[PDB]
Amino acid sequence: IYVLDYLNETQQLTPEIKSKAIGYLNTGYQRQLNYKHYDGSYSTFGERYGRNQGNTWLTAFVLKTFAQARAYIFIDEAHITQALIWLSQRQKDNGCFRSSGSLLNNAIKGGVEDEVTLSAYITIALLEIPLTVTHPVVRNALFCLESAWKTAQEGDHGSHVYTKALLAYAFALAGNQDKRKEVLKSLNEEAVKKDNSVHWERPQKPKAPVGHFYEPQAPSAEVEMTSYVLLAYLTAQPAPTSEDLTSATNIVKWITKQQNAQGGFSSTQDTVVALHALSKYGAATFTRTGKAAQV
Amino acid sequence: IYVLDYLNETQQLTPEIKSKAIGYLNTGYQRQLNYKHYDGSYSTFGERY
Amino acid sequence: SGKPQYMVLVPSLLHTETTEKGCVLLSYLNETVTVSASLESVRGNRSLFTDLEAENDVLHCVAFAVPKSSSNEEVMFLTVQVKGPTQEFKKRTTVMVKNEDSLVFVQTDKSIYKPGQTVKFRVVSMDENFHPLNELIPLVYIQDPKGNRIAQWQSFQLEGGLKQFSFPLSSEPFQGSYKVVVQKKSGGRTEHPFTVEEFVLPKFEVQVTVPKIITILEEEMNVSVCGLYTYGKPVPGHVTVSICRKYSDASDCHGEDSQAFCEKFSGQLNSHGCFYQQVKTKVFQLKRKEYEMKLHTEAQIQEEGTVVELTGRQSSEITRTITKLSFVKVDSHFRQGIPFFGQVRLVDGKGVPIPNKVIFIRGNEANYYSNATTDEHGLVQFSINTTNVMGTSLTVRVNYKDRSPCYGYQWVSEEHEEAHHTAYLVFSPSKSFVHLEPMSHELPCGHTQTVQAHYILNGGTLLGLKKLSFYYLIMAKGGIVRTGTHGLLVKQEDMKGHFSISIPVKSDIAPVARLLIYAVLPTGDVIGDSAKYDVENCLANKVDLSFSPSQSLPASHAHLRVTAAPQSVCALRAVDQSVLLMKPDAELSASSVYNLLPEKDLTGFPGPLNDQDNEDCINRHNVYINGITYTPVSSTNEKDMYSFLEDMGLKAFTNSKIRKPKMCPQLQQYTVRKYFPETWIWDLVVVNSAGVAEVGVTVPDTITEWKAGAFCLSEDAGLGISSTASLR
Amino acid sequence: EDCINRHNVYINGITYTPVSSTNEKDMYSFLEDMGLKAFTNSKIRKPKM
Ligand SMILES: *[C@@H]1O[C@H](CO)[C@@H](O[C@@H]2O[C@H](CO)[C@@H](O[C@@H]3O[C@H](CO[C@H]4O[C@H](CO)[C@@H](O)[C@H](O)[C@@H]4O)[C@@H](O)[C@H](O)[C@@H]3O)[C@H](O)[C@H]2NC(C)=O)[C@H](O)[C@H]1NC(C)=O
Ligand SMILES: *[C@@H]1O[C@H](CO)[C@@H](O[C@@H]2O[C@H](CO)[C@@H](O)[C@H](O)[C@H]2NC(C)=O)[C@H](O)[C@H]1NC(C)=O
Ligand SMILES: *[C@@H]1O[C@H](CO)[C@@H](O)[C@H](O)[C@H]1NC(C)=O
Ligand SMILES: *[C@@H]1O[C@H](CO)[C@@H](O)[C@H](O)[C@H]1NC(C)=O
Ligand SMILES: *[C@@H]1O[C@H](CO)[C@@H](O)[C@H](O)[C@H]1NC(C)=O
Ligand SMILES: *[C@@H]1O[C@H](CO)[C@@H](O)[C@H](O)[C@H]1NC(C)=O
Ligand SMILES: *[C@@H]1O[C@H](CO)[C@@H](O)[C@H](O)[C@H]1NC(C)=O
Repeated sequence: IYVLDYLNETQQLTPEIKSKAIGYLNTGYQRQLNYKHYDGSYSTFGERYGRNQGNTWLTAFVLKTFAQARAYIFIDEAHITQALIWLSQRQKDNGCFRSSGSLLNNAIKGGVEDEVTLSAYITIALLEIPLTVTHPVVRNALFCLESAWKTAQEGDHGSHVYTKALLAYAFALAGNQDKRKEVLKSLNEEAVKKDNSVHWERPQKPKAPVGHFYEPQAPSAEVEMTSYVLLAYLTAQPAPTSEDLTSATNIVKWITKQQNAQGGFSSTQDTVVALHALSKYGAATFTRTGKAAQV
Repeated sequence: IYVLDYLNETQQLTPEIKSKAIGYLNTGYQRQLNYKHYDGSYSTFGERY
Repeated sequence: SGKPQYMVLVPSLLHTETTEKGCVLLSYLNETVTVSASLESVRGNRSLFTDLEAENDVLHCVAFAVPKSSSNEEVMFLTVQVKGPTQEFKKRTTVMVKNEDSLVFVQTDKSIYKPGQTVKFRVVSMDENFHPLNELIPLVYIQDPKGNRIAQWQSFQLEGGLKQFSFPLSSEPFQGSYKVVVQKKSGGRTEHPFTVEEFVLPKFEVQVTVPKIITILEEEMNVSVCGLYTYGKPVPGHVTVSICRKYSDASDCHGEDSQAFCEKFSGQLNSHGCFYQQVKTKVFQLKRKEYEMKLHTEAQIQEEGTVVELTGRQSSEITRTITKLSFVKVDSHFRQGIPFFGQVRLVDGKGVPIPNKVIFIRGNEANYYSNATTDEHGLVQFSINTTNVMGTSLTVRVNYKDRSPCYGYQWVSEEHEEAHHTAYLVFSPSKSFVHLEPMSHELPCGHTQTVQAHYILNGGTLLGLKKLSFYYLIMAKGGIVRTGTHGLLVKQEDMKGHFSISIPVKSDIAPVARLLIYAVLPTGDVIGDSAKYDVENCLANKVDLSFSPSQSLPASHAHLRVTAAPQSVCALRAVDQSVLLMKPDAELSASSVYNLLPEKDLTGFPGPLNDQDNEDCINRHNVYINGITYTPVSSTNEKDMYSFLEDMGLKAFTNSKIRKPKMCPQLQQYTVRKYFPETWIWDLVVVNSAGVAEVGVTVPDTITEWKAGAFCLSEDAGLGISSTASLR
Repeated sequence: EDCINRHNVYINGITYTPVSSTNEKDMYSFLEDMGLKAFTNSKIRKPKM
């Protein structure tokens, strides 16, 4: 669905690839509907026995996929509202979204296992869902965000990539301008932009090594982090500026220098979020009909 | 689908029964697409031989 | 020094365009804080924001009024916000809705009509609150026998709480009964059948005796019948009463015999008097292998040659047990900090306790095994002292259960009815629990029960406070009606149970009756205990028929008088009970009204919404236990106060310890002026301040019983459904 | 003849939990690993309920 978004925004698309993609879209949708819950979650579940559970991060993913489904095709709003009540039920006494582990393989989850980070991602997903920045759910989320924010700022270390990326993303979509200029400053100080060389990472060795060879369970999120922050970077409701957008273009250059073109990547997370980036950046950088000009 | 035809021709129909019926329509369609043939038939078949 | 503890009895079903109730409370130090219950939609936003302010020991439980909503069905947040001076608290939920309807019944003029007649019919309109109801209806029609709308009237301004129209029937008899259906703006259809048939009455009917229940040890049965005719007149006649065994041994699927033994019984009845007959069972084969038992009767007459029939007891079925005993006062919950006790009623077979049957009280996993016997009522009041395991089964049986009275049963079974129960003690880690002793029996009305409930402070008070009070409840109607409280200062470490409560059952109370009482601790601990009470329908609004008796001077000035108010109207119905004698009635009662009630009990939760989840399990929980004993950290499954909430259907919000800290499992998992009959009167009526001063058209010599339907509707008070009465 | 049987799992407070066994040699063993015996009023054998 996100490459359908891509092509529908590129202005490149055909009705036949459209037809087949609709077929596969409906197929995936109905297959997912087979996997629906009694209560409205989604997981790898043995339900029809009352003592069973759902999943959190997976359910964030299914909710965003249903968002795109509504963006293209038919989908039941009762289901998304069921998902969101389940979200509300799944929060703590006063904290935010815990991590209810019932998954087969933890390779897919690109996170720091922290309830606050789960909460942040789901809640910015729900910020894409139409509601306020002051909803009780986003509000308690924002509480967790601010806590994480202080721990990361005045802490010298905050996982250095993941929590800070999702936090910049979240508080960026909250409505924060100059604080996100501040995280821009912090991150560009933690940068490896070179005058005559293109590359984007630190020495890549982790702090808590599992396996130590090939970095098991760690996708390394190389283009993924930069893509997240750039996604946050492009956005301004009335019109973004010239500095932010030209810097966005040049980092798009550096990241397409750092991405490949074989079609698909070694994972799904960095893939879908790079796809977000390419789609909306192409929609933004140009029109769809203005095609005649002599500069 | 034929009762959807029925109601769409009766002038009696609602968007919610419509919504659910579209859901079941797509469900039956995709389930049938699971049961498609190499050559283009349909049956209770042990194909891939 | 107590942290402010706050607790609310607030139902999780928010309605549309009506009024219901929920309660609240606080305690502990300081009460100069505002609270605010903001009912908001879970999707979108429907602002119904409740701000509240009060003090401690103040449960001001008031009926809220909900306006109509937007959609059909959805749940809705309710964030309650509690602002401590040292901390800040809030909590939200998902309050669910339910598409409601007005409530209805149609009052049938008759069930027999001839070609060319006109049906007369009434209706009902009402809501959960049984104040009378005025509403439009987009949909009305009687129905054909084939499924065809008949009698339509669109969005009509029912002003009287119920409209009655009529419909002219055909002079073309298309034979069969008929039906009506109705829906409101929302479009929920509901229907009311009504027999409409025709044939000459068999001018009398047979009235017969029979054993009620049948069981194993059975040799002879009884019959007795008396002659009848119009006005209750006697008759002689003759009978040939085939009464049969059925279900012959074959597969009997029409290739074989299906009729088993038939036994005909004849006799004669005197002119004035009755006649008796006796029958047996062995000739009918009370065999172990059979299907159900049908027991039908008949009577023929003299000097005209006519028969009348009755089909009785179509399944006089012998049990796979022999007794008919049961519990009377049996509980599912208790504590090891209380020796509970109860009563059991022994009855055998037909509904009879006979004394002198010694039995055995058998408490397994209680280490309690005592005997008793049958009093004249077969009642035994056991009692169990209890310092035993969490859950336990309970049974008291006459016949010894070493080997299953009939010796094993690796084949078909037959045993004494064994009254069995399994009760689970209440989780109370402090053991300072709240105990009540329900009086589970034939519940009366117009009373106030002295239920002795018991209050346990194990661990007592350490810093705490002296003044303490609790808040017991006087509720019914599937909602929230009335409440009270009790106040009792606390000693340091006394835990007496000697306490009784007054719980009146006078008025505005339905057959539904559950209460709660509870007690809070400033240590972050609160305790509550509810019980249900099998209240019968004692009327809330007075309605009581009283009529001009069997009375000469049969002129219309015969002033029946049912009780009603100065502020009401009433739906009056003169009717002869002829066809409704020929066949019995069909719940023509407020029983039908009460079972009509959707969600009459505020209990349960739909599938999709489940509960709000919390975090309590421990991360590293291994044995870690030494000293006098060494023990793991395994588990126990028992009831919670959270479970009491989910029981009651009400929600609540507190910063305290309620949800037990259940651990979390690993993933390693498994030329005469006669007048028209059967309606002297048909009209809604406005009661004066002295009931109904009546002048209804009356006639002599109608040798008939005349039900008087009169069902009144008070604005200041509510509905009214009277018992009718025969007129002569 | 010692016994500390409580019928319930019988642990109060934050958790409810049954009884269980240990795996460690005792002072009563510390004669067994000598091999000799004695007779005593002190409390040496583990409290096997
Ligand atoms: C179960 O329900 C029953 C209904 O009442 C109870 O039955 C009782 O059982 C006792 C058993 O002792 C009977 O006691 C009698 O005692 C006299 C005197 O015998 C003495 O010596 C004998 C032999 O050593 C000894 O067993 C007795 O305890 C006496 O010390 C005897 O002559 C009798 O045969 C009989 O043993 C009661 O009379 C009897 N009550 C009756 C029959 O109503 C029984 O109590 C219940 N279960 C319990 C708690 O035991
Ligand atoms: C959130 O609630 C507001 C307030 O109810 C909705 O705005 C409208 O407000 C009027 C009353 O002033 C209502 O009668 C309308 O039904 C509301 N809708 C319209 C016409 O805008 C607002 O729409 C709601 N937003 C949602 C549903 O998310
Ligand atoms: C494709 O792009 C057009 C604008 O060019 C947009 O209006 C349309 O909604 C898109 N198709 C989708 C999202 O289905
Ligand atoms: C339903 O009926 C309309 C005419 O009233 C028709 O034009 C339309 O195609 C029908 N809907 C279908 C076939 O999807
Ligand atoms: C809370 O209780 C303390 C006493 O323990 C009191 O001094 C304080 O005023 C209270 N808070 C408020 C807002 O009154
Ligand atoms: C039992 O049978 C006899 C004769 O049939 C009869 O007189 C008697 O009334 C019947 N009923 C009872 C309770 O005895
Ligand atoms: C119940 O019996 C036990 C002995 O088994 C006794 O200790 C306890 O006090 C009794 N309970 C009461 C209060 O009668």
